[PDB]
Amino acid sequence: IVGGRRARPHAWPFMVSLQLRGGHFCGATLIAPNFVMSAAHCVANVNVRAVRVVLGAHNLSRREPTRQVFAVQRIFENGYDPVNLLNDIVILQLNGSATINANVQVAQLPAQGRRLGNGVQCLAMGWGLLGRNRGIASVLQELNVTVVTSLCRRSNVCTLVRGRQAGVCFGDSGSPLVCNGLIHGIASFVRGGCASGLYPDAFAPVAQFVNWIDSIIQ
Ligand SMILES: COC(=O)C1=C(C)N(c2cccc(C(F)(F)F)c2)c2n[nH]c(=O)n2[C@@H]1c1ccc(C#N)cc1CC[N+](C)(C)C
Ligand SMILES: *[C@@H]1O[C@H](CO[C@@H]2O[C@@H](C)[C@@H](O)[C@@H](O)[C@@H]2O)[C@@H](O)[C@H](O)[C@H]1NC(C)=O
Ligand SMILES: *[C@@H]1O[C@H](CO)[C@@H](O)[C@H](O)[C@H]1NC(C)=O
Repeated sequence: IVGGRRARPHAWPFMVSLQLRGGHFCGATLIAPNFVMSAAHCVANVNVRAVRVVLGAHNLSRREPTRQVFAVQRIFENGYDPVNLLNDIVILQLNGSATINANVQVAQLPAQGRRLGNGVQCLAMGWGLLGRNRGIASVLQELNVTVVTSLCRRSNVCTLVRGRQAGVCFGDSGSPLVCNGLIHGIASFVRGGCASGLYPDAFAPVAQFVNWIDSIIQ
């Protein structure tokens, strides 16, 4: 996240860090005790047997006793199309069930088909690149963004910060976009580099996939 701020510790207890040997590579969202959802582009070229699903985290540089770590048992996809950048969603079934508590909670999802209007205020978040060549964040970042339909396809939810350069970046892939208390997006792609101040950030539109999500988480 470029131009955001540190989240309050454990403000977003559905927020997940996907990790490989020495560290974070993508975000995800806890959507049931034994399932997370992320971006398909996060895992397309990675050995899922090596992925660690880290719940309850805040500062990735510290040992945090709040964390719970799972492996991935199974992946469910929904027509990921990397050429057209469509259907950028994956569900990862965990090898066990999270212990739900103050620091680890299941996200709330929208109803199937619910679109967001121009001007909806959301929060993006993640442990991705901070901009100004600062690398991956240690402390979870959040960012106020606004939904836009301009320079966006109907197959995405897009967002833009106005009046300054700010937005999601590498390593924010797969992270939730929270709008009116519900997870409406999964970070998918940027144009113009991160935080261009021109192109909106694009998210997989969670509302388009809710019946599919529900069918899996049961
Ligand atoms: C494997 O791909 C990737 O890791 C791509 C990534 C990481 N990012 C990207 C960059 C900054 C922030 C974010 C974030 F928004 F998710 F946080 C994502 C990206 N931006 N643009 C782009 O093409 N990509 C990548 C990409 C992202 C999403 C989809 C989908 N659907 C497909 C591709 C590949 C597209 N082709 C290059 C094959 C045309
Ligand atoms: C910045 O964002 C703050 C948090 O946003 C609200 O809560 C999150 C979880 C989402 O549900 C989001 O849709 C909500 O708007 C707001 O408290 C604050 O007012 C925002 N400030 C501005 C100027 O956008
Ligand atoms: C799931 O995987 C984690 C991480 O490897 C491990 O610590 C845990 O024991 C596993 N749980 C079950 C129920 O197999």
